Amino acid sequence: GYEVHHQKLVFFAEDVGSNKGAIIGLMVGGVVIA
Amino acid sequence: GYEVHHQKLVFFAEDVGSNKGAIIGLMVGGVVIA
Amino acid sequence: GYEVHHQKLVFFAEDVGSNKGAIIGLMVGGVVIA
Amino acid sequence: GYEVHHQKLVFFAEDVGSNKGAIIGLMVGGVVIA
Amino acid sequence: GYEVHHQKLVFFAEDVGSNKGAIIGLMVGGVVIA
Amino acid sequence: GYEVHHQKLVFFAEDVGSNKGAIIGLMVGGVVIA
Repeated sequence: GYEVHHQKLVFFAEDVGSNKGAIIGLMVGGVVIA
Repeated sequence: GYEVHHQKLVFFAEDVGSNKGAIIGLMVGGVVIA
Repeated sequence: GYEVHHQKLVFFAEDVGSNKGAIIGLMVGGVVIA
Repeated sequence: GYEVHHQKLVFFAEDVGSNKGAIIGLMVGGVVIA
Repeated sequence: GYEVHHQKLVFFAEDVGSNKGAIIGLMVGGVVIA
Repeated sequence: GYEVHHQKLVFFAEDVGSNKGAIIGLMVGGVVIA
């Protein structure tokens, strides 16, 4: 038959330090003022 | 038949330190002032 | 039959430091003022 | 300064009649057997 | 300055009749068996 | 200054009738068995 396994989807895979703006993974519509 | 298993979806996979702005994973519509 | 496994999709694979603007992974529509 | 107004986000903008399956607007994770 | 207005994002703009499967607007992760 | 207005993003702009499979607008990760 079929077999689908172990897919993987990462947006940010390491550290996110000292952010002072906007960090978005997925954004559908909308405004970002940074 | 079929078999679907062990998919994985990560947005932030490591530390998030000293944030002073906006950190969003998924955002549908809406405004972000940073 | 078929077998699909171990695909991988990364957007940012390393550190994101001292951001002061806009960092987006996937953006469908919408405005970004940076 | 800045001014952001009158954005609009619609998922289904017209009639939804005689549904016999699954109609979802936004789905994060989860299984749908239809 | 800046002015952002009257954006618009539609997923389904007309009728959805006699559905017998799966109709999804936005789907992040997850399985759909139709 | 700047002015951004009246953008528009449509996924399905007309009727969707008698569906028996999977109709998705935006899909990030995940399996679809149809």
